[PDB]
Amino acid sequence: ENSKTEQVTGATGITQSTVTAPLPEAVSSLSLAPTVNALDPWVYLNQTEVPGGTFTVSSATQPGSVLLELEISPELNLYTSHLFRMYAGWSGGFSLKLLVAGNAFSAGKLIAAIIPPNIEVPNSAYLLTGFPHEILDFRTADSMEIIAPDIKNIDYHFRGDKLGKLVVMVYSPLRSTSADFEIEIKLTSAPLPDFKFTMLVPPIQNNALPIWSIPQAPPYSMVNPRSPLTPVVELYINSSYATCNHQLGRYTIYQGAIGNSTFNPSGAWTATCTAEAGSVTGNPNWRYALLDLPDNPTFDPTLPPVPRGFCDWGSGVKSGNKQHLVCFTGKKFAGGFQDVDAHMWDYGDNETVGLDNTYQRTIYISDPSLEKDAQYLVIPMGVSGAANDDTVQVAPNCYGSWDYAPTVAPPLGEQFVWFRSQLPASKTVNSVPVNVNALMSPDLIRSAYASGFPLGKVALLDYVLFGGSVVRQFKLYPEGYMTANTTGTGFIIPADGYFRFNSWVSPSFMISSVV
Amino acid sequence: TVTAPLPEAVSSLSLAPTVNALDPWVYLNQTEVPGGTFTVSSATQPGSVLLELEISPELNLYTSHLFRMYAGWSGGFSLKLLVAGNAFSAGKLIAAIIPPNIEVPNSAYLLTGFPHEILDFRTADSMEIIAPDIKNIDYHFRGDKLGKLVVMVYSPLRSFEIEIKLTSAPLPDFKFTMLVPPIQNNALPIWSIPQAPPYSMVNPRSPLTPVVELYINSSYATCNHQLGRYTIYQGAIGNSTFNPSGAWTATCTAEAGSVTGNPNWRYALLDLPDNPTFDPTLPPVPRGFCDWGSGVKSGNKQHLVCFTGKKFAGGFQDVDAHMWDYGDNETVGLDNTYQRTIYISDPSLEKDAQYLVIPMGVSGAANDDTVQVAPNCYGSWDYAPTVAPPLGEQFVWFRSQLPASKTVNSVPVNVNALMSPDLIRSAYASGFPLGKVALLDYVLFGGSVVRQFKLYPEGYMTANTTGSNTGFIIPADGYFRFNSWVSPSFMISSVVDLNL
Amino acid sequence: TVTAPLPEAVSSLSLAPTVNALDPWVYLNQTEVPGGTFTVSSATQPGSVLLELEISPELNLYTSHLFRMYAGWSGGFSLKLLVAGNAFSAGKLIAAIIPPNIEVPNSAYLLTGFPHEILDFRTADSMEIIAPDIKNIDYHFRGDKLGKLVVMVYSPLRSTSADFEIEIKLTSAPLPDFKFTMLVPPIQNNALPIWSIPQAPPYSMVNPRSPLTPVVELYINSSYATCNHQLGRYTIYQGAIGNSTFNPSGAWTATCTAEAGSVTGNPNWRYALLDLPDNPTFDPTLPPVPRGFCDWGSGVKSGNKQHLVCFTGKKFAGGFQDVDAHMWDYGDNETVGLDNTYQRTIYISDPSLEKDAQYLVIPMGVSGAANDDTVQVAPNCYGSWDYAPTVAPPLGEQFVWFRSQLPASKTTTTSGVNSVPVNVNALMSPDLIRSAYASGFPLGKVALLDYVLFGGSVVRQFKLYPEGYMTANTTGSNTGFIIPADGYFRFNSWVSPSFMISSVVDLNL
Amino acid sequence: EILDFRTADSMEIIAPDIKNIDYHFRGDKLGKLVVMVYSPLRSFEIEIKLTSAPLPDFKFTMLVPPIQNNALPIWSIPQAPPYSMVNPRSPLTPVVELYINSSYATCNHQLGRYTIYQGAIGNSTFNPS
Repeated sequence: ENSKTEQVTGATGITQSTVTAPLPEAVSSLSLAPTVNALDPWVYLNQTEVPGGTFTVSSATQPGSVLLELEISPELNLYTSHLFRMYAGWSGGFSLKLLVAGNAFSAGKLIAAIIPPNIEVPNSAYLLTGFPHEILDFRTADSMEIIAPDIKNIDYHFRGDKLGKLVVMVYSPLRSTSADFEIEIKLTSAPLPDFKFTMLVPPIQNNALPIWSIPQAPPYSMVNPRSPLTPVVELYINSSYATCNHQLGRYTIYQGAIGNSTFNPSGAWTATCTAEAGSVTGNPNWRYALLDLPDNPTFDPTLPPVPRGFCDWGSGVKSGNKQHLVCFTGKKFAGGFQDVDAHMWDYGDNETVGLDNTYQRTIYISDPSLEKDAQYLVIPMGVSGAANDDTVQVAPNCYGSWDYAPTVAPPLGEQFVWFRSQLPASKTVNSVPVNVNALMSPDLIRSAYASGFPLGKVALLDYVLFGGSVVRQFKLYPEGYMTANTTGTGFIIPADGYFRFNSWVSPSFMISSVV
Repeated sequence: TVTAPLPEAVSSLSLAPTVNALDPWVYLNQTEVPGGTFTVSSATQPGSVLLELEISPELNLYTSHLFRMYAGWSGGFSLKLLVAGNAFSAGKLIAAIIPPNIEVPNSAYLLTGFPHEILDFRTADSMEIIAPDIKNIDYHFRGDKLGKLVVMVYSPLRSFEIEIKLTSAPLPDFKFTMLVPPIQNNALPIWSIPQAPPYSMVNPRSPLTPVVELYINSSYATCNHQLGRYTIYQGAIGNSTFNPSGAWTATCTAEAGSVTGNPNWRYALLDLPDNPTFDPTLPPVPRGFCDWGSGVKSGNKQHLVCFTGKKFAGGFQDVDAHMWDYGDNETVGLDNTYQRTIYISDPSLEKDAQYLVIPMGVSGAANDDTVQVAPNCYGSWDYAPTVAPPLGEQFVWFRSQLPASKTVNSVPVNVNALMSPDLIRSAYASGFPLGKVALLDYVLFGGSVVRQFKLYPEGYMTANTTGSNTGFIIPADGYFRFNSWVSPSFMISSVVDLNL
Repeated sequence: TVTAPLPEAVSSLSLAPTVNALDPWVYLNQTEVPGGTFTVSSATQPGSVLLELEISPELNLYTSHLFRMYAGWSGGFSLKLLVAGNAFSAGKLIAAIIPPNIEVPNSAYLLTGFPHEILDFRTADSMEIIAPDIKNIDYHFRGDKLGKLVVMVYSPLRSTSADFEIEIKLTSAPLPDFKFTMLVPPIQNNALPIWSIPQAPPYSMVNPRSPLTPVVELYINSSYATCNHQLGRYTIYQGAIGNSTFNPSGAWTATCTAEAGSVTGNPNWRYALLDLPDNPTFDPTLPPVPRGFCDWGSGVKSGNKQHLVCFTGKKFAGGFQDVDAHMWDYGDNETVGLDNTYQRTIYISDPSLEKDAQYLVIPMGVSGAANDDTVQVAPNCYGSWDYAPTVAPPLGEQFVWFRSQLPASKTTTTSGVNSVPVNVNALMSPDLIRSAYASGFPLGKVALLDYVLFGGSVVRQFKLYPEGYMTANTTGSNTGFIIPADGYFRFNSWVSPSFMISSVVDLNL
Repeated sequence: EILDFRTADSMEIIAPDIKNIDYHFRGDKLGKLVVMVYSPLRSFEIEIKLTSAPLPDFKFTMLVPPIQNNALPIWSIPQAPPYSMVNPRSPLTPVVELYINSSYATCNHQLGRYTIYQGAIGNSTFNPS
C-alpha cells in the first residue's frame, strides 16, 4: 500500500494515485490443485474495463444508492474471462483501479468497500464503514488501486461458488457551482500475480462470453412474432405504453421463449377449433368454439390454455358491439379445409371477466352455420370496427396457474423500443389498417443464447444507421425487453440500421445518448 | 473421553484473510442454548427426535451476539445437558453428533453407531458432551451445511413431564474471521416484548371494540378465521391486514336480483380494489373485510348487520343499519362462504349503484358460537388454513364485546381473534428461531399471578389446561414478557385449571 | 495532524473482576461514529452546537454493538474528521472536551475555557482528535456521568462566489487502552448503532386521527408550521403522550352523561360531560378527555359556521338505541377556557338529551364551513395535565404527515345532518415507531430515513425525531405536496438534530 | 451456578465484591446475588438457606465508635408474655388470648397499627391508656 501526489498542469490543485489493500489477501497454497496453470505474464500487466464498471455521479445521486456492485471473479478482466472457459477452476485476487474524473472546484466523497461472500450489501454509506473500505475525495481523486482479495474457505474455486464483492457508493454528496457537473467513475481490472487457473478442460461452458458478437441483420430482416406475414418496417417508441402484457414475442436469456411464445411464430400462427353447442346471448351469429390443444390434451391447469403461438391481439373489455378480431376460417375435410373465407372472431363471451378479454381456450366466431363438434381452421389476419393500435397493443388478460409471461415495465425515465409492422386491411367481413408491435423478435435473442449474458447485467447496444452518421443506444435486458432513454403519440426509428454490442451495464445504468 | 467421543480438529485458518480472537471470558462461561429446551415423558413416541441443533455460533448467547459483526466462524462447543428428573424417572436419553450430509435415523439403536453420550433421567449432575465443528473447509460462511446434535430417548420412561435444557460455551479453538457491520437477517436469541397490555391491542375481527379479556374455551377445537391471521415468516396470511380499522369498511355494487325465496334480500357484489380482473388465485373478498360467522342455511333466523348507504359526490347518502349476509342462504358454495356475493335486506337498491358496507353487529338468533365459526373458504386462492391446538392445549383468544344497536335491532355478542397484529409487530422486528415456539409469561397483579402461553410461528397462542370450561376469562391488563424458546411439543409447567 | 486537547489517562483496570479484550481488528478500522454527522451552512449561526457526543462505547459501530453484552468499560477514542469541503469556503469550528460533571456552555466565549481545538474549513479534513475517557474511578459502570465532545460554530461559514454547504462526518476507533469489564446478557439499555425497520408501507399503518380511513398519502404543507395535536403523539422516551394511545381505533368511541341546560341563545345545543373511565375521581393532573378521543379543530367561536359530526344514541341494557348523526363541539361557543378547548364539557345539537342519560359518541365528520385547515389545528391544551407539547419543525424544514381522506356522510331528510369531505393529517403513526422502542435512539440523535418508491428509483429522505415527527428538507412553498403511501422506510443513519438533509423536496414540482 | 433441588450437598458460589472504587463506604451501590427457579417444580415446600464467610482478601478500613442506624442481624425479644402486653383497642382490659379467625380476611383498624419504619401509622399511639 502507498499514495503519490501529482500537481495538475496549471498548478490549481492536485491529483492523487493511491494503492490500498483494505483486507489482507490470503494466498492459497494450491496443495489440492491437480495442476497449477500459469497465465501469460502480459495478462497481469493489462488493465481492461470491467463489465458494468462505469457509473456517473450527478449532484442528484443519494449517498444511499449503490453505484457499482461487482463480484471478485475471472469475469472482471477480459482475458481472464476468455481464458477461464478453458479451465475447471481458479484462485486469486484482482487489482481493481477506480478511475475518477474529479476536479479541485467540486466537493464530495466516494466510499469503496470489500464485502465478504454470503453477506448482504447495505443501502447506506454509514453501514459501509463497518466493512474494509476506502474513502476518496472528488477534489483530488484520480486513480485508486484496490488490491481486492479472493475471499474463500476452499483451496480454489469451481463454478457456481458465492464470491466476495466490491461495492462503490457516494459517501458525501457531489457539489459544484455548475448544475451540469458530473463525476464520471470507471473501474478497470487485472489479475493479481498470485492468480492461477487449475485444470485444462474443453472450452464449452454455460458461463457467458465477455464480448457478444451480434449478426448485423437489420430489424426488417427479423420476424414480427405478433404479425408473422408482415415485415418489421420501423423500430418504434410511445411514452404511453408504460407496460407490456403480451404472451407472444416474449423471450428471456435464461428460459428461452416464455408465456405462449415460440421460435417459429410463422408456423404457429395457424390454429384449429372444435365448434361448441350454443352462442353468445343476444348475438345468435356468435357461435362458440374451443381452440384445440395438442400440447394440452387433458387440459392441465399448469400447461397453457391456448395453442402455442396463437394470436394475443386485444379488443378491449366488453366491446364486441364496437370491434372484433378477423380471421380466415374453413371447415375440416380430407387433406385440408373447405370454403375458407374471412370471419369475425373473439376471446370469451363478451360479458364475463373470466372469459371476455382473457387469453383462454373459448372463442366465438360470427358465422351462423358452425356444425356442432366439427373442426374449423383459424388463421387470425386483422381487426374490425373501432379497433386501433392501442386496442391491439393491450393483450387479453392472463389467468390461473399456467406459466404465463409476466407484465413488464421500463425503469423510470426509460421507454420500450418496439419492433413495429403495418398490417393491411382486407375488404368485401371488412378489416381496418392497424400497426402491430412486438416487445422483441426471436431473431435478435437467438444470437444472445449463443453468447449468454453475465448474471445481473444488461446489454448496452449501439444501433447503427447510415454506417454511423446516426447511432442510437438501447439497453437490451435479459428479461427480454429492449429500452431507450428519452426526453419529452409515437416516435419512429428506421429499421435498416444494425445492432452492435457496446458493453455490459447494470439495470440501474443511465444511457448517455438520449432519444 | 466419554465427554469427547469425537475430537475437535483445530483449523489452521490459513485461508482466513483476518482471524478474530474472542474475549477470553466467553470460553469460560456457559449460557443457555437459545431454543435448547424440550420436555420428555412416557407419552413421548418411540424413535422421535426430541432436539435437533446445528453446531453453530447460535448455540451460545455471547457467540450469537458476536457473530452478527462477523462474516464467518470456525470451532466447536462444549454443551451441558441439565435434566429436571427425580428418583422415579426410570429411563435413558442418547445425545449423538451427526456429520454433515448424513441422514438422522429414527432409532436409538442406530444412534449408538454415531459418536454419542448416554444419560439417565435420574442424574442430578449435568452431562458434558463436546459438540465438535465437523467441516472439510477452513472456516464457515452463513448458509453452509452443518453437523448436528440429535437428542433422542434411548430407554423409554416406563415407571410427570421432564424438562431438559442445554447450556453451552465455545471450545478454546473457536474463532471469528472477518469484521462486518452488525446487521443480519436471522432471529435475535432474546425477544424484547413492548410492555403493552392486551387491552391496548386492536381486535382484528372487531376493530372498533377494545380487547377486554383474554379468553379460553375447551369446545373451540379449531380456528378457521381469515382475519386475525399473522405468521412470523409469511406475514398476514389469510384475508388479514396490519391496519384492521382502515380495511374494515368496504363498497359493494348492487345487482338487479334478489334471493330466490325473498324479494327484500337484494344481491350485491363486493368491490375488489386489490383484484380488479377478479383472478381466482387472488382473494374473492376485499382485504380485511369482516369474516363473522352467520350459520349454514340460517337466513330466516339470523343475519349480519352493517351501516350502509349510497355512494354520492365525495360521501354517502342515508347511512343507517341493515341486515346482510354472504351468498344466497341455500347453495353450499355461496351460503356461509367467504366469497364476493352478498345480499342486503333493503329492497331499494338501484342496479349498478354503489353502497358503503361497514359491518357493525349481528341480529336475530346469532350467538358467540355462530360468530366464532367463520364462513368456509373455497377456490384456488391463498386462504389461511384451519388450525387446531396440540393435544392437551387450548387456544388463548383476544376477546372484545360488540354492543347492541336498536331502533334493524342487533344483539350484544363477543368477538374472538386468534392473534392481534399489535403483539406480533415486535416479533417481526426480532424474528423467531427456525422450528421454535416462544414461551411467554403473561404477568398479572404485579407478578402475584403469572400465566404461561406458547406463541407459535403459525400465528396463535396456546395454554396448557386441566378440566373443561365453555368460557374461562383472563384479565386483559397484564403484560407479556418473553420467557424462552421452546420446542413445539414442549409441555408448559403452569396449568390453567379451567374447573375453578 | 493528531490533537489531544486534554491528555488520556490510562487506567490499570486493577479493580475489574475480569478485563475483556476486544478483537485486535476493532482498534484498526475506523467506522463512522453512529450519530457523528452534521452540516454547516452560511445560515448556521455562530455559537450553535452542531454536535454533542458522550465519550462512551457508543462512539464506534463495533464497540456500541459489543457494549450490549458488557456491564462496564474504560478508555478513550481516536476520532477522525471527514470534511466534504470546497475551494471557496472560509470559517472555523471549535471542538471542546467537557469533563463529566460540568454543564455545556451556550456560547463560543465560555466554550474556549475548556480543553479545545479550533478547526478551519481549509485544513480540518482528516484531522485526528483524541476523545479522552475522563474519570476518577477504575472503570465506568452503566448510568455514570460521562465527558462530552462538543462541536460548535466558531467563525460562521462564508463563501467567495457560490453558496456551498459542508457535510462533516466523524469516524472513530477505540484507543489501544480501551477495554470492557463484565459479561452480561445482550439486553442492556444502550441503543443499537443500527436500527432495522420492518418494510411495512404507510398505507398498511393506522391513522391515529382518523382510525376508520386508510392512509392514502404522505403529505407536506408549508403553512402547517406547528403541531398542537393530542392524538398521534408518540415518543421513543415516553411511548404515547398527551391522550394518545397504541390502539387508536378502540379508543375512538366515547360516552357522555348528558348535562342539565343548553348553550346561551342556542337552546338546541345541549351540554354533556364526557365520561372518564381512566379519571373517575376527576383529578386535574390526569387527562380531562377520554384517551384516544377526537382532537379535530372546528374553529374559534365558530358554531354558527361549522361543527364536528358524530353518531350518537342513548345507552340501554341492549347497548345503544336509535343511533344516528348529530353536530357537536367542545365547551361553549363563547368562553375562551371552554370553547376550542380539549376538555370534558361538550355540547350536542340534539334537543332530546335527557338529564343524567348516557350517550354514545362516535366522531366521523365535520360540517358547514369546516375544511382541512380548521381540522389541522387541534382544540387548546388547558390546565396541569401531561398534554403533548406544541411542536415545530426546525427553520428550513417541514413536517411530513400521514394523510387519509374522510368521506362525506349525506342525508336527504330536511334539517338532517350533513358532512363536508375533508382530509385528516396525523403527525406520526404508532405502527412506524413500533420497532424504535426495541432498538432505542442514541442520546440526542435523529434518524435519517430513506423512503423508497418505484423499486429504488426515487428515494425521499426524512428525519424522524425521537419526539415523534418526520421532517423533510424542502424548496419553494406549497399547500398540497403529495408523496405516495406505497413506498417503505429504510434506516439510513443517525444524524445530529441540526443536520441538513441533502436530498431536497422540490415542493412546487 | 445451577443447582438441583434433590442435591443433599451445599453449593459453594463465590460472591465477589464488584467495585470501581478502592473500598466501600455505607450507602454505595452494590452487586447482588439473585436466586431464581431455573427449572420449575413439576412433580411439599422446599426451604432454602444460605451460609457465608468472607473471602481471605476481605478488609475493614477505619475504626469508628460501634453505633449504627442499620438493623441488628439478631433480635433479642424481652421474655414478656402476651397477657402482660396492653391491648391498644381496649387498654383497661388485659390481653387474655392470642386469637385466630378464618373469616377475618382484613384489618381496617386505625388503632393498634405500628409499622417498623414509620412508627404508629393510623390514629395509633404508644400509650393507649
